[PDB]
Amino acid sequence: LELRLKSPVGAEPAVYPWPLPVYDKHHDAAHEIIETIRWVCEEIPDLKLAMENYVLIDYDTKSFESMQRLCDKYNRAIDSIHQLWKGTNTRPSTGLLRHILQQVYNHSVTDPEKLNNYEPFSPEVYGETSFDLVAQMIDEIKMTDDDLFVDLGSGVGQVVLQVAAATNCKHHYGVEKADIPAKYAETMDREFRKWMKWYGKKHAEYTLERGDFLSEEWRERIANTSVIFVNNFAFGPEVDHQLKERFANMKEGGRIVSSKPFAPLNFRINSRNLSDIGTIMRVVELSPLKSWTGKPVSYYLHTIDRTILENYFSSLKNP
Ligand SMILES: CCC#CCN(c1ccc2nccc(N)c2c1)c1c(Cl)cccc1Cl
Ligand SMILES: N[C@@H]1CCCN(c2ncnc3[nH]ccc23)C1
Repeated sequence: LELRLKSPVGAEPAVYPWPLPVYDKHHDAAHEIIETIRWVCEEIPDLKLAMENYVLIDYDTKSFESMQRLCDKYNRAIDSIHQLWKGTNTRPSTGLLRHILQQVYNHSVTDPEKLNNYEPFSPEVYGETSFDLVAQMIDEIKMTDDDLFVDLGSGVGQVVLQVAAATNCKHHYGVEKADIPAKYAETMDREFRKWMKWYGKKHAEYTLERGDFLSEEWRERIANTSVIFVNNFAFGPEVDHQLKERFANMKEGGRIVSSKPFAPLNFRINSRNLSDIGTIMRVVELSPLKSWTGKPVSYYLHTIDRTILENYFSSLKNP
């Protein structure tokens, strides 16, 4: 007893067991199946044409026969389109990417209680605000093939997967210290590569790794990173202090995007604060409210700029 969805690009079929997995009180694999079919139809106009109308209206998610009929109608339409194409790698749209990431999470994080994450930043609620704010961040910072992206404390790797599907950075890295999210990130990685191949979608290279970003090995890695992403909301003074010492080795123009600023927004260099991180970085608050109708949220963009410090010394020598 199972349900199969044929890939629109001829990759291995998606196989679901019956009874279908339940994700939460209002979300299950049956809705995921329906939404996957709809996304493929939206993406492939010939498929929308070949498939029968009623199929996506008259369905019973609690009936094996009804769900099998729905999958069969989609599969037959896939076969017709493959026959049509017989007779003579793009990035996912934002909408498709939102669906893919949720689907990857649902097939990977089967026991969300294990994460022990009760914050708004939890992987469990990533789709609510984080996905949209990360999409806004990607459009604002505009990375190229010369960039290296690193998420410090990457959880199950959701930000890394989103950024790798959307940008052309040379490489995307996620580093996570905790055992449970790092173990789940290994499944997220496998499921993401599998689903992206199933849809026929391209993504940049990425690595999700277990590790401590405060280790000796990570000092040079942070120094050589052009874009750092970090959810530093819950960081204590020691981790915060140590991380600022790591940032102090980054190159000019290096960027840090975070949930809390590492330096005051109104930093004013003087003789008493020459040791503060504010002397070598610009800091701006980015708010989608400044066609956003979501939560009134913000993130912080830091840009390594040692001319702040240089101008202070040249101003002393040039009164
Ligand atoms: C950890 C997963 C994530 C994310 C997106 N994100 C933010 C920032 C503030 C928020 N406030 C409230 C609720 C949220 N979901 C918020 C998400 C973020 C960005 Cl864009 C840049 C740098 C750091 C962060 Cl953490
Ligand atoms: N889940 C973890 C909570 C704390 C932040 N975090 C980290 N990940 C990887 N290296 C780290 N060194 C210090 C903190 C840290 C992720």
